[PDB]
Amino acid sequence: GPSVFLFPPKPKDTLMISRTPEVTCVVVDVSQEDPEVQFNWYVDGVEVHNAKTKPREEQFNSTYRVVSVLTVLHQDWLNGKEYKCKVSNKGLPSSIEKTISKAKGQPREPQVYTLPPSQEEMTKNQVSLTCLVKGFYPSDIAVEWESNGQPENNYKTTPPVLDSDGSFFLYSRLTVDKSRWQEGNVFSCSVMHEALHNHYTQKSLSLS
Repeated sequence: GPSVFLFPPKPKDTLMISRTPEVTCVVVDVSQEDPEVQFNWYVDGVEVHNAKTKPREEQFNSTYRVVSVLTVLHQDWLNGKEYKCKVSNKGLPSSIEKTISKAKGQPREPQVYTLPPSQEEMTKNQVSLTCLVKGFYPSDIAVEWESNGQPENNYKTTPPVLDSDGSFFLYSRLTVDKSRWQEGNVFSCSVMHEALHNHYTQKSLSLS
């Protein structure tokens, strides 16, 4: 039969009040002849009705795909409430249910360190600025870079990695022209996480 997948919101969306965290329920392998797909949502057991459901969409393997999107309350997601998507077809009683929630467990605050380029990289045209982020729980987290009050784009961040003590760590690498680093520019690694004061902290880095 069909398959259902339930996806959490983005960490950044849950941590900033101004953004719109959403839980997404995706049904694949729907058949043309299947009666209209229906979605019931529950939040900690209670049915709710603000979900937006998109009309079904043909995939190339001759199946259909259906998505229902539930806007969630930041506080609720962070409080560890359980979102349940229940999926069925208009007429038949059979249904499929899926449940998701934030990771359970004592949250830990991330320590954020900045590392300048290795002296050995200094001979190249571009250098790597490193941001180590360690000791955090849960793994849901967001890392960004900026400079001169404007976002930097040329960075990549590793996935969270599980440490011995059950916390997570990761690295972020911002690549910049040597000429920009030694002119004395300040670069900032920004980290967003539920255990940080105001869900936010920032650590800066320039040539010493």
